[PDB]
Amino acid sequence: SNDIYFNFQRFNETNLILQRDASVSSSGQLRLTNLNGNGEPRVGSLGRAFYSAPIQIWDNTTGTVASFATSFTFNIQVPNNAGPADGLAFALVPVGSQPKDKGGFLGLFDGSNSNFHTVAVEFDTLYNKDWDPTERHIGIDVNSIRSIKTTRWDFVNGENAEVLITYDSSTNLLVASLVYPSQKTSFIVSDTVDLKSVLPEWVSVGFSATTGINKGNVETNDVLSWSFASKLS
Amino acid sequence: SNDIYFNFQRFNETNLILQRDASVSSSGQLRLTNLNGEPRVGSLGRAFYSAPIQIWDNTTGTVASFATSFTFNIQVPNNAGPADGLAFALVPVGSQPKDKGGFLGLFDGSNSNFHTVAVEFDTLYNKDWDPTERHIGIDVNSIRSIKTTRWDFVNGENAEVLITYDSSTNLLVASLVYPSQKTSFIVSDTVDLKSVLPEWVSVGFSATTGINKGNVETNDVLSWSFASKLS
Amino acid sequence: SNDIYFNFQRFNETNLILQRDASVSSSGQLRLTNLNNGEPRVGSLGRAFYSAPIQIWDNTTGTVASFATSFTFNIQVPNNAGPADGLAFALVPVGSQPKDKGGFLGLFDGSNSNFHTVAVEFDTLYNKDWDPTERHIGIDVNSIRSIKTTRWDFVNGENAEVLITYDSSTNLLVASLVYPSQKTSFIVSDTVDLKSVLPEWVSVGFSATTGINKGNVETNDVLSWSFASKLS
Amino acid sequence: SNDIYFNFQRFNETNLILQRDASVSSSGQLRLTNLNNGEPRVGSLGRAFYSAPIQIWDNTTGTVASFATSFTFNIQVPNNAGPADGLAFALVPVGSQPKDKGGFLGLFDGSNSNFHTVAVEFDTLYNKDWDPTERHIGIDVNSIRSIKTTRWDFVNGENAEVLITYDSSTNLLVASLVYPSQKTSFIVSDTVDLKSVLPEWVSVGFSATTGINKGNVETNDVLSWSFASKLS
Ligand SMILES: *[C@@H]1O[C@H](CO)[C@@H](O)[C@H](O)[C@H]1NC(C)=O
Ligand SMILES: *[C@@H]1O[C@H](CO)[C@@H](O)[C@H](O)[C@H]1NC(C)=O
Ligand SMILES: *[C@@H]1O[C@H](CO)[C@@H](O)[C@H](O)[C@H]1NC(C)=O
Ligand SMILES: *[C@@H]1O[C@H](CO)[C@@H](O)[C@H](O)[C@H]1NC(C)=O
Ligand SMILES: [Ca+2]
Ligand SMILES: [Ca+2]
Ligand SMILES: [Ca+2]
Ligand SMILES: [Ca+2]
Ligand SMILES: [Mn+2]
Ligand SMILES: [Mn+2]
Ligand SMILES: [Mn+2]
Ligand SMILES: [Mn+2]
Repeated sequence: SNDIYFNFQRFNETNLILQRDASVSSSGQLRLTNLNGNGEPRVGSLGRAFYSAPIQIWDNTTGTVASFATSFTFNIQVPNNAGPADGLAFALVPVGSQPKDKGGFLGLFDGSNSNFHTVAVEFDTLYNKDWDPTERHIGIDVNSIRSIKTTRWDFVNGENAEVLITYDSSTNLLVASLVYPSQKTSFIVSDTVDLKSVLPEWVSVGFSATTGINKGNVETNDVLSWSFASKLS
Repeated sequence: SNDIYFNFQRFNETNLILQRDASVSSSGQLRLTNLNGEPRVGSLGRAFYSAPIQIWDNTTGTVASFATSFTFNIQVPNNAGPADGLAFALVPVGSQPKDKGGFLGLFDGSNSNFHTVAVEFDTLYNKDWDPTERHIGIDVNSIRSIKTTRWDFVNGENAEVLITYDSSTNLLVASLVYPSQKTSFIVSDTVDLKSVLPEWVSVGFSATTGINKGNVETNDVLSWSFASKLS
Repeated sequence: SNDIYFNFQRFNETNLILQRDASVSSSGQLRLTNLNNGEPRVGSLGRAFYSAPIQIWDNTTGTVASFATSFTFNIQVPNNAGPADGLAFALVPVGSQPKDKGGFLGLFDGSNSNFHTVAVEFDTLYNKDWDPTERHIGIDVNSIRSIKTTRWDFVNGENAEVLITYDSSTNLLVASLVYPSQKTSFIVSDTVDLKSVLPEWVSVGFSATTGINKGNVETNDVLSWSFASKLS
Repeated sequence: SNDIYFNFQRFNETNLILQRDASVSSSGQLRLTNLNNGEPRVGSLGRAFYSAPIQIWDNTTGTVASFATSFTFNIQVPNNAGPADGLAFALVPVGSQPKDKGGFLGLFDGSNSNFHTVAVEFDTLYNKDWDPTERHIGIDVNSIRSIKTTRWDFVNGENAEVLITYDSSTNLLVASLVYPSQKTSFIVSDTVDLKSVLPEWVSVGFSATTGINKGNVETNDVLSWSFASKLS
């Protein structure tokens, strides 16, 4: 065991790494993207946030991988006469990792061919002809903005979504679920991912989000609480 | 806080209440229903953890949040069909078994308030109340699930269940996944535990096999873990 | 892992096994011993255990569980009276029934039956025959004659905070007590081999007695308890 | 709740802040002080902290966190040499840099700056000016002059198992230590008001030093550590 666990019911920037537009509000909410002052989601916003202590996801000397689980509550709000864009994602990234492309890339990817050593679970609110399925989806991305697998997600605007993602070392099973307590709806997706193959032994852990790059496609991307836990060996 | 938590990676009958055909194998598997190596017909078995759990408090008016997880394995013999199902249930303390088959051992079809809440894994259609397909369903005092979801039963594969109840939102959420098939199903609805359940309940499983020859399955739990936090 | 954990910040009799005078008050306090007019009854004996048996060790795997528990008790002696006889946390055989009163804390006999009992006592009365001269915290293994002890400065009516822990690897049993009000603290530690004395499964809880003679009585109350055991 | 918990059964420098001679060995042991031969270097000073700041209290809600930590350390003195200077677990301000060597354990100055530091020391050397006569475990609050202490029978080369806990309600700080090999144990407890001395956020870890004179040196190694804090 080489355990870690934390749980923030209110955020503070002192134990967080914030990149670009990410910020913690006076009410302790992690706000991944900008407001344009009219209280409106800024266009072309990109923000990432990670927990400040690196986590060891696997060990090359023992050949072991960690199991983990995380849960968070997010709220995405689209202003009137506008559409959702571009999405939000929880990600496991390399330690000094810097932001990538805006919009459809969720700040996590490039469309170039660099190995990003990134794994993420996205909550995609906008269709990208080139790789996205037709409907808003939850998706497991492994080194590409082209989800290795997905599930239809019925985006409800302004309602709090409760996510629960888990990875089991033995079965290599990654499983993401989401539920709208207000609507009583729920969605789940699961596929096997081999963390050792794509991820470095140590990674920073957190969120990434972007708003559409064109006028009428913007949404707020806020996380209200988060809890992570990882057990290695 | 008035917490409880346990986790059995292997069962033993000393801290379990077994009813009817329930039993723990030499390998530590909770086997809810009977068998010469073939699932017995008309089998009924229930098993609960021996210490009652306080689900809610009338004096403080509070309800507990909880979560449980278990791995079960249902196996249908060749040239036979699945029947009747398996359910995780919260039941009154001295609760005794009810009807066989389609009632999963939990209900009657009479009008007694059973003060029972359960999440069923139904493997057989019962014209009178079941949906057409095999489903995961949330039952609140009735074998007629208050809500359900299509479940693609895979025979002999281990299913990993995760049920959770959140006191604040009253949200009950059941999910299942076949690590082998990489499939997953989820259901969620609001249940008010205070309304139907007594403050203290025994916690566990119930299962039955079909009452007619060709409808039988084994109903085995391989591991279980429960957790409840009151106040 | 074959874990268990619980934590009662207020007792209720539904998940407890009460023996003799043990009882839970309307305020949810486990009261191990009686009253007669609101004064600790003489010759009282009360035991209380958590209702689900705990597996302390496994003969097939040869493993032993590590555990920890913590509770807050309060012993109060009435005016012009002396403390007696004591309170103890014990690991006992599953259907175990009470033993002798007074100095035996309800856990022992003075006969030579193997009681398969292990307990940590909080002794408030000197028993010439086996007790040390001063009030002590003691580790008892199958005998009311503690295998080891430490001076305990009993403060009357103040809440004591106990913390007992057993580590499988080192076989180290360690008991400590602190009076948050007085800022005092006491600790004892010795190695005990649970496999040698205890059965694989045991009931877990408390036992307490009041002196058998008029002016030796105290109340024996537990206010909160928390147990945790991890096997393998 | 704004919880945190971690547990390292083997150290790696990637989630640690190391200062001066602190280093993680190939075997994953946090070695707070240097060597040379393989002898403890004289005048060594090393500090190590967990990389994410912990919030110890909140000015807006006025709440303080309860916490607990446990670690196993091993201090070894070379033949024909004496222990010096000590080891300490400390809660320090976030960017905090090292202080004086030897007797100051790297945590203090002897000047009159508020160090906003709270530490539990395992002092192996008497310092006429402020130390008690015997080797002690002590609670330091802003000064190398422990606010309270307890005799500690240092056993050379044996693994010591420490357990420190802080309870927000009672403000009680309680440190204990046991040598599973010797079966000895020691405990100290006093009330400390974290809000009064500590900033809301602090880095958490260890500090240690070796004697500044030839014959006074020891190794200062931590073999495992686990911290836990619950705020509100
Ligand atoms: C986080 O805590 C620091 C403590 O100095 C405070 O200045 C800051 O305002 C807090 N941040 C938020 C978003 O409340
Ligand atoms: C239950 O534990 C007892 C301990 O004595 C053991 O004899 C028995 O074999 C165990 N039962 C099972 C089904 O493993
Ligand atoms: C225990 O809970 C039951 C719930 O029905 C209640 O009637 C009883 O008063 C409780 N006992 C105590 C001692 O509080
Ligand atoms: C810490 O992990 C890194 C991962 O790159 C490895 O190089 C290093 O050897 C590890 N340190 C120890 C002391 O094992
Ligand atoms: Ca998209
Ligand atoms: Ca049915
Ligand atoms: Ca005595
Ligand atoms: Ca000194
Ligand atoms: Mn997508
Ligand atoms: Mn049904
Ligand atoms: Mn004694
Ligand atoms: Mn000192």
